[PDB]
Formats: sequence, structure tokens, C-alpha cells
Amino acid sequence: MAFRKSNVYLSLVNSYIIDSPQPSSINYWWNMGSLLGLCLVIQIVTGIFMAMHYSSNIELAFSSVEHIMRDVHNGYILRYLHANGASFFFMVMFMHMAKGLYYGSYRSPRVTLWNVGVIIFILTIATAFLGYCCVYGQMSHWGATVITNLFSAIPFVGNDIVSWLWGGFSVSNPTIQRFFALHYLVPFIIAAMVIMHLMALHIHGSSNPLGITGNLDRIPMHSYFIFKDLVTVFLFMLILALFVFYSPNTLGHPDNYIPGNPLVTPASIVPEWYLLPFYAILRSIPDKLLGVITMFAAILVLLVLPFTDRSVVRGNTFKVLSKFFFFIFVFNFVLLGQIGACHVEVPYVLMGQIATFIYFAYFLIIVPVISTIENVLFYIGRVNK
Amino acid sequence: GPPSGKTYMGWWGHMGGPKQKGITSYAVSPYAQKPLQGIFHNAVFNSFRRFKSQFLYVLIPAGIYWYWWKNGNEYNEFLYSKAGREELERVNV
Amino acid sequence: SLYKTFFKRNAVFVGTIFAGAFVFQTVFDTAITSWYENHNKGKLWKDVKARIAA
Amino acid sequence: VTDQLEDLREHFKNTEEGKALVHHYEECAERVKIQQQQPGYADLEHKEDCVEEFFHLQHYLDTATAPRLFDKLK
Amino acid sequence: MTAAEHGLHAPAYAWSHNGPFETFDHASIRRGYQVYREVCAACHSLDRVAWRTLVGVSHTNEEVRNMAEEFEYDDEPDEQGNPKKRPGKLSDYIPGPYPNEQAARAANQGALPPDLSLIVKARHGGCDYIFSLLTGYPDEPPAGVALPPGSNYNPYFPGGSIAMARVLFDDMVEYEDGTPATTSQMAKDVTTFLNWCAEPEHDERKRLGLKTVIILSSLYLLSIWVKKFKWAGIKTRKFVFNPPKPRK
Ligand SMILES: CCCCCCCCCCC(=O)OC[C@H](COP(=O)(O)OC[C@H](O)COP(=O)(O)OC[C@@H](COC(=O)CC)OC(=O)CCC)OC(=O)CCCCCCCC
Ligand SMILES: CCCCCCCCCCCCCCCCCC(=O)OC[C@H](COP(=O)(O)OCCN)OC(=O)CCCCCCCCCCCCC
Ligand code: HEM
Ligand code: HEM
Ligand code: HEM
Ligand SMILES: COc1c(O)c(C)c(C/C=C(\C)CC/C=C(\C)CC/C=C(\C)CC/C=C(\C)CC/C=C(\C)CCC=C(C)C)c(O)c1OC
Ligand SMILES: CCCCCCCCCCCCCCCCCC(=O)O[C@H](COC(=O)CCCCCC)COP(=O)(O)OCCN
Ligand SMILES: CO/C=C(/C(=O)OC)c1ccccc1Oc1cc(Oc2ccccc2C#N)ncn1
Repeated sequence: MAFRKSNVYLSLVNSYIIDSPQPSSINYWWNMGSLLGLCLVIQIVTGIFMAMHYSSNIELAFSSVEHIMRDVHNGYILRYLHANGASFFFMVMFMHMAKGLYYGSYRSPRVTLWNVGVIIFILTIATAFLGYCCVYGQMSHWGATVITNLFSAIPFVGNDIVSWLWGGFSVSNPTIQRFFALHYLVPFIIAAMVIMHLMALHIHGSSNPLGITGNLDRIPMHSYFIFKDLVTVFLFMLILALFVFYSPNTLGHPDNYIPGNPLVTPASIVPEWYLLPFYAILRSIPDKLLGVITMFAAILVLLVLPFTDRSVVRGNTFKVLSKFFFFIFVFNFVLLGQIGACHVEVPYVLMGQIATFIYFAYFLIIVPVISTIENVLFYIGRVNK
Repeated sequence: GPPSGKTYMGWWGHMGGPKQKGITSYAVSPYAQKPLQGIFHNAVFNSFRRFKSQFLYVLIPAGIYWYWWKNGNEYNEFLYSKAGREELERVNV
Repeated sequence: SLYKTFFKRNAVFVGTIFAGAFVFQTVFDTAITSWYENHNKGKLWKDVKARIAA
Repeated sequence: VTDQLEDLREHFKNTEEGKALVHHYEECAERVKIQQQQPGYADLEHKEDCVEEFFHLQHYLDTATAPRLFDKLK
Repeated sequence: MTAAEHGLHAPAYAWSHNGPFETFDHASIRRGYQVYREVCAACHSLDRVAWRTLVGVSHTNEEVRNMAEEFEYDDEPDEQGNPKKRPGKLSDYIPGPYPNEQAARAANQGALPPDLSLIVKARHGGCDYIFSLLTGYPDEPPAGVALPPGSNYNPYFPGGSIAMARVLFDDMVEYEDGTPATTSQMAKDVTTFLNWCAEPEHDERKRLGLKTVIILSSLYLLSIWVKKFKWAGIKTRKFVFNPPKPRK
């Protein structure tokens, strides 16, 4: 045989990106997974080169980042590609998960592939939280104060988890030094989960936008989907370059250019845009212990979808009622992000409580009821009785 | 190594679908075809029906949520002005 | 024929895309810098120093 | 040479729209002037300002002056 | 919140560095430093700017050497161990007017004037907010507003009560190139100088971005042609079904 199939290390390359059989009818939504692999390489490589110039002491952390912007050769390119690249990583990941909801990719036999992806999403959220602390701006200090104080409401162990997380009595110098060391490590755990994610995908292959079997017409990966992947790689890099060079502070907050002061509270404490819907869910529960449980339940409720979908058809292509309620769920997610950036005022308090209910009722009430009705309408529209 | 478990996809030659009989296919080399014959007859009629047979599943949920956000933003603006001062003490109870 | 003198011999099809890219860097950087400075004439420091000579 | 921003703000306060908004601030200014000579110095918890009328005149003058001020400056 | 607690919105002015192909006006930067030395520097520090960064941007090399030699800095101690002083050099940073924070609050009635090295990027509004604050002091506050003693009215400040007074008046600075120094001219120049202090890479970043966008646009348009060429055999494929004979 050829050397790409007989060698021990090249046969893994050949069976994944060269000779792997793809369904002939997948569209451009199936290109988001390879863009996420490019984003992870960009975040790791710009991370190492900035870490050669960074100091994690609380007296030196803010001035180290200003030293990178002013004194390091091409240092402003390294930071702006890193900060804007984190926002592009979350946008591609949101579209990748929404493709899986629409086409039914979570269903059997791909449940293990969907469960490993939910773990990856949790680790990415924790990574971006720890890197934002390392700036030690004014939004960095008070955002870490709000989130770490949530864990003291846990019964019997709460007041000792928080001081074990602080290394002291508040957010201080041991907190920033341990948060930078954890920030180095978790992207390497993410890279190992991506390898386990690709092993489960190799077993069954990909789905297709019609929802039915792809075993009857396959084309190989090399020179068809390699060149289709190049179209979205160059479009991604062009839009990212327009943000890095021409508008580099649009997706950030101007309060993060003030150094962290534990005696002055800002007028508004706002997270980054990709964490705003989970911030509005937390502020809609008045009790403090039930608010942090509901905040973590908003991620873990993705695991109930293989059991609450009752349809005998995979995907949303031929279902008009499931199409309508999918886009109700999408614009509800955008509204929750907008409520999370407002003040706690009338009428945004009641609007956030209704939108929180609609988020959880989609997974647990709407999907099993609508998919049961669509099973029966397909039957009685054909059977003569 | 040991043999694996039972899956629903194979490889080239044993892919795992039904048996095929009676289907013929034809194709022409890309080197013998006309170069780039799409922007027209695809932006004429094809790239309008592909979304405007689908536009009503997107814009009815978009119009519901845009009407709800715009109505709540004008009510918050009224409550913190001079004319909406008396209603503001009533609804913060 | 001009396929077989430019893109057949793939000892230099890897080569010419590796050597045409070397001279490409200096001509491209000279053309943009000249356009960028002429669009902003009268505002640079060299246009200021020429009449803060006093 | 006098201040160029003061000249442009003087001109647009005497347009047909500027006379209406200068007049609306003047009627609230006397309503506070009657109000501050009764019993009611430390009373009433609800004493009035003219900030909203002042903000309406400043927002009109800003959309007229700003796209044309920097042509008059070196 | 009310409109007074948020602050009045700052309008958009036609700054000559707005746009993807524009640089700073370097004559406006040079006049802006003179407004800093004669007005602002009595109470504000500029701690993140070194003397060497001004060479080739607003001043010549021997002009900056004479400017830094009018301040004295700490030196290494002598052979007995007693401290010394020395005049400044190009490696030093621009010094501030106060030794510590407690001396700064004691000179300004308890208020602390912030460092201005990053003030354009640290406020919502940017150059438009800094310009509108300086030229936006009314002669008297609106009717009803009672300021505490020691504060001043400015509608662009959130809350309306600011601890700094109006500092710019007509013809308080004599310019070198002969520009008339009105209030609007001096506020425009010092805002341009403060934007360079926050973004010194600005002229280089826009030149490097033009080369990157042109190269990445060409690679995007070429990849569409190459993908459509290599897919044309699949896209025009045809199928025909003839039902097979039974009994097999
Ligand atoms: C954020 C930074 C990441 C940047 C890169 C991410 C790209 C995300 C875009 C979303 C996506 O991936 O799905 C795209 C989908 C179309 O999928 P399809 O296979 O049915 O269309 C094949 C086409 O007919 C032939 O396309 P063809 O291959 O013939 O030509 C390529 C085309 C550009 O293609 C692309 O760039 C794909 C993104 O070139 C031209 O337009 C020629 C004129 C210059 O579009 C749709 O289904 C609906 C359209 C609107 C979607 C926008 C929603 C965004 C939230
Ligand atoms: C906990 C995490 C929760 C994650 C939630 C994620 C929410 C983030 C929002 C992501 C938006 C992605 C929506 C689209 C998802 C892709 C899947 C899909 O909807 O299919 C494409 C759809 C089908 O089109 P066809 O009918 O032609 O194809 C059928 C197959 N033969 O064709 C279409 O209709 C495409 C139309 C797309 C319009 C969507 C507008 C989204 C606006 C969001 C803006 C957000 C920033 C403000
Ligand atoms: C999946 C990978 C990563 C993500 C999502 C991520 C995210 C972030 C974010 C959001 C910030 C704050 C940026 C800002 O607003 O200024 C940050 C800062 C930082 N990160 Fe990362 N990061 C990743 C990987 C890494 C790695 C692997 C390293 C080091 C080896 C690293 C080193 C740094 C440093 C030094 C900073 C501070 C400098 C700065 O503010 O840009 N990052 N990171
Ligand atoms: C760094 C993060 C990730 C990487 C690198 C990655 C990579 C990939 C790749 C390359 C594919 C195959 C091509 C494609 O369908 O796009 C894929 C498929 C898939 N991924 Fe991911 N992924 C990531 C995160 C996630 C997340 C967060 C989820 C869900 C919560 C997820 C769920 C899935 C599913 C269900 C499929 C199968 C889709 C189908 O067959 O139709 N992945 N992934
Ligand atoms: C042209 C000269 C000056 C400029 C451009 C300037 C600039 C600024 C800026 C941008 C602020 C921040 C406002 C904000 O927080 O939004 C500020 C605050 C302040 N400045 Fe000035 N400054 C100047 C001169 C002065 C002078 C001469 C004094 C004192 C005699 C002074 C004292 C203060 C004080 C006390 C504050 C804090 C006010 C507060 O927080 O309420 N400044 N200045
Ligand atoms: C269904 O069919 C498919 C399919 O459709 C796709 C898209 C893929 C696509 C595959 C991918 C997208 C690969 C996934 C991406 C990763 C696993 C990236 C992992 C990240 C790393 C390995 C990061 C490592 C980075 C470094 C080591 C850089 C370190 C920096 C250094 C050394 C600085 C240099 C130091 C000095 C001193 C100069 C398939 O494999 C596949 O088959 C299953
Ligand atoms: C932690 C995740 C691990 C993921 C593994 C992914 C695989 C990554 C490999 C990427 C491609 C590497 C190309 C290897 C080149 C061919 C291998 C080879 O030359 O083997 C040998 C020679 O031995 C070597 O010198 C090994 C070189 C070390 C390579 C370290 C990078 C070729 O000779 P051989 O005839 O034995 O090959 C048949 C093997 N079954
Ligand atoms: C250090 O501050 C980090 C912030 C940030 O945005 O990081 C990227 C932040 C800033 C201000 C306010 C809050 C901030 O952090 C966060 C953190 C956060 O975390 C979760 C997200 C989803 C589910 C659970 C949690 C938690 N805890 N959800 C929302 N905001």
C-alpha cells in the first residue's frame, strides 16, 4: 500500500483529513468546527509570546500590560489579536452549537460527541474569566469580587471555599498570582478534550442537512472540503484583521483602562458581551443560593436534549413548527444579553424573569410537546382510515 | 489489537448501506467546462427564493422581540423624566 | 508552451512561488508607503520640521 | 480674534427653533423664582430644577455647531 | 436613571485623524504640548510617557534634551552612602507635580486629579468627551441646582458637579507658529496631544493594516474561483434509474 496508510503516524493523518468519507450534501455550516481549531492555535501562540513579558504581582500587573503595548516590538499586535481573538472564538462556538440544535446532531448515535462538547464549553468560559482577571483593571477587580462572593451561600462549606479561592480575606495579591497560573494550564486541558472529541466523531462520521443516511454517496475530504475550508478561513482572517487594525477597542469596556481600586466602586459592573445572557439569568432570582444554582443549570440543561426530543425524524428541515420555535429561542438569547447590560430598573426586572422562564421551558416543555404533535400530523395526513 | 464495537458507518468498499442495482451516473471533466457560469441565473432568481421561502419563520419571531424591547425602553425613559415622576414612586413599592 | 515553462516543473513551482514572493515584499511595501504619505501630506513631522526651521 | 465656538452658539440661539427653546427655559426659571420665597426652604422634598429644559436647548445647539466648528479652526 | 445622573451626550466633531487612512496632525500635537506645560501640569501628572518618545513626533533631539534638563532626579548614593541628585535625560519619564496622593488631595480640597496618560481611552466618548468638558462650563448653573461649596457645574460630567473649575480663557498662551489662542483652539490642540499619549502606535497601525487587508482580500477572492473550479464535476453530475428484472 501507499506510505500514508502504512506508517503509524501518517495513517492517523490520512484517516482524518485525507481519505475520510464525507456526505456530499453538507453546506457551509459544517465548516465552523475547523475554524474553532484555528482559533485555539491563535490563542495559544499569542499567549506564550505575551507571557515572556508579563508580571503577575498585583503592584505590577497593570503596568506590565502597558509595557507590552508601548515598549515591546509589535507588542500592540500581540495584545489586540489576543483580546479580539477571544471574542471571535465565542462567536464561532455559538454558531457551532446552534447548528447542532437545528439539525439534530445531539441524537443517537452521537450522544457521547455532544456530551464532550458541553465539557469544552464549560472550560472555555472558565478560561476567559481567568484571563480577564490578569489585566487587573477596574472591571477586572470588581467582576472577580462579585463572582467569587456567590460561593459563600453554599451551606456548611461556603465560607471556607471562598477564602480558599482568595488565599486571604479579599481579592488581593495571592488571588492574581494563582489566577495567572491556572490561566496557563486550562487551554492545555481543552486541547486534550478536543482530541477526545475527534475520536468520537471518527466512529460515526458527520450528519447531513437532510437528516437521513449518508452511506450511499460519499466523497473524500482531500481537495474538495480542503478547498471549501480555505474560503471560510480567509474570510475569518479578513474580518478579524479589520477589528485588530482599524477598531481595536469596540468590543471592550473603557473602565478596564483604569487600574484596580478596592476603595472605589464603578457606576456599572458589566461583563464582556459573550457572558451577558448568563449574567441576566443570575440577577433574576432574588435568593442568593438559588441564583447561583440556576446560573450553572443554564449550561447543564443542554444534556437533557437527547431525552426530551420525541420525534422520529432527525433535524428541523421538514418541520414548520420546530422551525418557528427554534428562532423564538434564538432571539430570546439576544434579549437576555441586552437585559444583562442594563440597570436593575422597572421594567427590565420583570422582562428578565419572563425571558429566563422561556429559556428553560424550551428544553423541558416546548420540545417534547411540539415534536409529539408533529409525529401525529405526519401520520393522519397520509393514512386512509 | 482487539476488534471494535458495532457502528453505523464503514470505509471505502464496505460503507454499510443497502445494495445498489440499476443506477447509472455520468460526469464531465472540469477542464472541459465553461469557467464561472454562476453569478447570473443564481442572483437573478435562485438567491431570492432560497430565503424568501424561509423568511417568515425568522421575521415573525424577530418582530415580536423587537416590539417588546422597544416598548420597554420607552417606558423606562418616561419613568425617569419629569412627567413620569409620580408613577415612579408607585411602581417602586 | 507556457504551462510547461511556468507551472509544470514542480522543482520550481514550489520554487517560483517561494522566489516571486521575495521580490514581492519590497515592491509592495514601497508602493503603499508612498501612497499613504502622499494622502497625508502637510501633517507628518517631516512636513512640520521643514518650516519650524525658523 | 474672539472665540469661534461662542460665535456659532450665539447665531443658532436666534434661529426660529432657537428662540422657542430659549423661551421654554425662561418660563421654568421664573417658576423656581416664585417658589423660593415662601415657607418651603427646607420643606417639600420635591423642589424643582430646570435641568431638563437646559438639556433640550444644549442638545439642539450641539447638533448644529459640531459638524461645522472644525472648519473655522487651524 | 435620570439624564443628569448619566451626563449630557457629547456630539461628534470632524477630527482629522478620524478615518482608516488618516494620521495625526503633528503640528497640532506640538501646540498641544505647550498647553500641557503652561496650564495642565500644575495639577496633572503624565507618568507613562518617556522623554525619548517625543523625538521625531513633535520636537527635535536637542529640543527634548533641554526640556528634560530643567528637572532633577534621584541618583545613586556616593561613596559614604548619602543620596544625590542629577539633571534629567532622555531615558527618564516626565515628572508630576506632587510627591504622593495625600499631598495631591490637600492642594485640591480633597479631590484627586487623575493621571492623563490614558484618559482618552478610559472614558466613553473619547476625544469628543474631553473636548466638550473643557469648553462646556456655563456662566451659572440652571435654576434650582444648588452646588456644594468647592464644586462647579458642568453638564457633561455625570451628576453635573465637578471638582475642577474652568481653566481655559482667551489668549492665555503665546504660540510659536502664530496661531490665535482662543478657547476652542487650545482645547482642540491639547485633546490631540492626549490622544497621541494614549495611542502612540496609531500612525504605524493604520499603515500596517492597509497591507494586511489588501493581501487577505486577494486570497479570499482567489479561493472562491479555485473552489468553484474544483467542484464543477460534482455539481453537474446526472443519475438515471432503470428498474432491474425480478427473480434473482
Ligand atoms: C464571525 C466571523 C466568522 C467569519 C466566517 C463565518 C461564516 C459564517 C457564515 C454562516 C455560514 O457558515 O453559513 C452560510 C450559509 C450559506 O450556506 P450555503 O452552503 O447554503 O450557500 C452556498 C452558496 O449558495 C454557494 O456558495 P459558493 O461556494 O458557490 O460561493 C462562495 C461565496 C462565499 O461563500 C462563503 O463565504 C460562505 C460563508 O462566494 C460568493 O458569495 C460569490 C460572490 C463574492 O448562509 C445561510 O445559510 C443564510 C445566509 C445568512 C447567514 C448569516 C447568519 C450569521 C449569523
Ligand atoms: C447555551 C448556548 C446557547 C447557544 C444559542 C446560540 C444563539 C446564538 C445565535 C447564533 C445564530 C445562529 C442561527 C443559525 C444556526 C444555524 C443552523 C440553521 O439555522 O440552519 C440554517 C437555516 C436553514 O436554511 P435552509 O432551509 O436553506 O437549509 C435547510 C437544510 N437543507 O438557514 C437560516 O435560516 C439562517 C438564518 C440565520 C439568521 C439568524 C440571525 C441570528 C442573529 C443573531 C445576532 C447576534 C448578535 C446580535
Ligand atoms: C483558549 C485560550 C485562551 C483564551 C480564551 C484567553 C482569553 C483571555 C482574555 C479574554 C484575556 C483578557 C484580554 C483583555 O481584555 O485584555 C486574556 C489575557 C491574557 N492571557 Fe489569555 N486566553 C487564552 C490562552 C492563553 C494562554 C495559553 C496564555 C499563556 C501562555 C495566555 C496569556 C494571557 C496573558 C499574559 C494575558 C494578559 C495580557 C492581556 O491582557 O492581553 N492566554 N486571555
Ligand atoms: C474548541 C472547541 C471545538 C472544536 C475544535 C470542535 C470541532 C469539531 C469538528 C472539526 C467537527 C466536525 C465538522 C463539523 O461538523 O463542523 C465537530 C462536530 C461536532 N461538534 Fe464540535 N468542536 C468544538 C466544540 C463543540 C461544542 C462546544 C459542541 C456542543 C455543545 C460541539 C458539538 C459537536 C457536534 C454535535 C458535532 C457533530 C455535528 C454533525 O455531525 O452534524 N462541539 N466538532
Ligand atoms: C487644560 C487643562 C486641564 C485639562 C485638559 C484637564 C483634564 C482633566 C480631565 C480629563 C479630568 C477627568 C474628568 C472626568 O473624570 O471625566 C480632570 C479632572 C480633574 N482636574 Fe483637570 N485638567 C486640566 C487642568 C486642571 C487644573 C488647572 C486643575 C486644578 C487647579 C485641575 C484639577 C482637576 C481635578 C480636581 C479633577 C477631579 C475632578 C473630579 O473628579 O470631580 N485640572 N481634569
Ligand atoms: C469529519 O471529518 C473531519 C472534519 O470535517 C474536520 C474539519 C477535521 C478537522 C481537524 C482539526 C480542526 C484539528 C483540531 C485542532 C487542534 C487539535 C489544535 C490543538 C492545539 C495545539 C496542538 C496547540 C499547540 C501549539 C503550540 C505547541 C505552539 C507553542 C509556541 C511556541 C513553541 C513558541 C516558540 C518558542 C520560541 C522560543 C521561538 C477532522 O479531523 C475530521 O476528521 C474526523
Ligand atoms: C498527543 C496527541 C498525539 C497525536 C498523534 C498525531 C500524529 C502526529 C504525527 C504528525 C505527522 C508526523 C510525520 C512522521 C513522519 C513519518 C514517521 C517516520 O518517519 O517513522 C519511521 C522512521 O522513524 C523515525 O525516525 C520517526 C521520526 C519521529 C517523528 C516525530 C515527529 C519511518 O520508517 P517506518 O518504515 O518504520 O514507518 C512505518 C511505521 N509503521
Ligand atoms: C474577572 O471578571 C470577569 C468577567 C468577565 O467578563 O470575564 C470575561 C466579569 C466582569 C464583570 C462581571 C462579571 C464577570 O464575570 C462573569 C462570570 C460568569 O460566569 C459564569 C458563566 C456561566 C455560568 C456560570 C458562571 C459563574 N460563576 N458569568 C458572568 N460574568
